[PDB]
Order: sequence, then C-alpha cells, then structure tokens
Amino acid sequence: VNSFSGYLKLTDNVYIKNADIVEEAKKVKPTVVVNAANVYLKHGGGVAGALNKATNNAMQVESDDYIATNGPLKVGGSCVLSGHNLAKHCLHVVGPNVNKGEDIQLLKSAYENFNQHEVLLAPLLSAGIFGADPIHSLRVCVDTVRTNVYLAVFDKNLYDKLVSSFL
Ligand SMILES: O=C(O)[C@@H]1CCCN(C(=O)c2ccnc3[nH]ccc23)C1
Repeated sequence: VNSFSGYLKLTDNVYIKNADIVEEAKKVKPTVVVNAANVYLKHGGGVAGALNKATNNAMQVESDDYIATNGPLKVGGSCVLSGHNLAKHCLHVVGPNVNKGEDIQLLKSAYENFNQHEVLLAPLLSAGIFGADPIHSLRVCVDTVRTNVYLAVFDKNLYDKLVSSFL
C-alpha cells in the first residue's frame, strides 16, 4: 500500500491521473519524482521549469553544480539528485526532443531508467514541449517500465484522450 490517490489503473504496474505533478509531489512527497530534463539540466520550461520553480530555483543551483562536475547527460540517460521540498529524490530523465531532431527510439532507453526505482511519480517522457506524441509515450512506458509508475498528466483533455485510446 502507498499514498497515491485517485489514479486509474492501466496495467499491473502503471497508473495515471489528471494532475499537476508539482502539486501531486507536494502532497505525496514520493521517494522519487521524475523530471523531464534536458542534457544540460537547464530547467527553463515545461515540467522541468515548473518543478524547478516550486523548489525556489534550488533544483537549478544543484543541477548547475552537477553539470560543472560531470558534464551533460546523454539523451536517454538520467541522474539522481535531490527532490528538495517535492520528494526524497528527483530522477532527471532525458527523453528525446523531437523539436531538436533526436531519435524517438531513444524514448525506450529513457524509460528504462525508471526500472532502477521501485515506485515513481512521473510525467510522460518526451511529451509536452519535447514534441512527441503522448499516446506513443504512454505505450512505450507501459511496454518498458516494470516498476510501479504513477503518471501525472497536466492537461485534462489529453488525459481523457490517453485513457480513451489506451489498448
Ligand atoms: O500534461 C499536460 O497536459 C501538458 C502537456 C504535456 C506535457 N506536460 C506534463 O508532462 C505535465 C504533467 C503534469 N504536470 C505538469 N506540470 C508541468 C508540466 C506537466 C504538460
């Protein structure tokens, strides 16, 4: 038993809710919240900008030190940093950005990072401003992640489309 509430169960291990991931993180305080990161951990907009704003820019300060030490992430890669006031940990995961021409096949590699964590609160990778089809992202999620994932979809219209079209 865990504290996630109001989710629709899609599969054995994948759950979905129309929710603001920032507000969901603030209430649940999950062990892991996933950020829709880029390779530079520049949290300017989308999910990343919202998560970072909710940390009062502490996420960005920590991220800048991480990059100064380690260099950029790989597309499809991840790193574990603090969850600040939102979660114990933040798993920064880089899905491919279609608006930059990155290979969509890397979306499966991106979701594989979730398997290193027993339970996660997450957005749909490569959705939103990353330009992928969220229905495809949900399919890859279901077919790749084996650990327990609670997906938060900000847009109610999109949420209904994702549920109604789910196979
Ligand atoms: O989900 C939607 O409707 C939008 C379009 C797809 C990408 N988005 C998210 O992944 C998301 C989900 C939940 N809270 C969020 N806060 C900021 C982004 C965000 C936003």
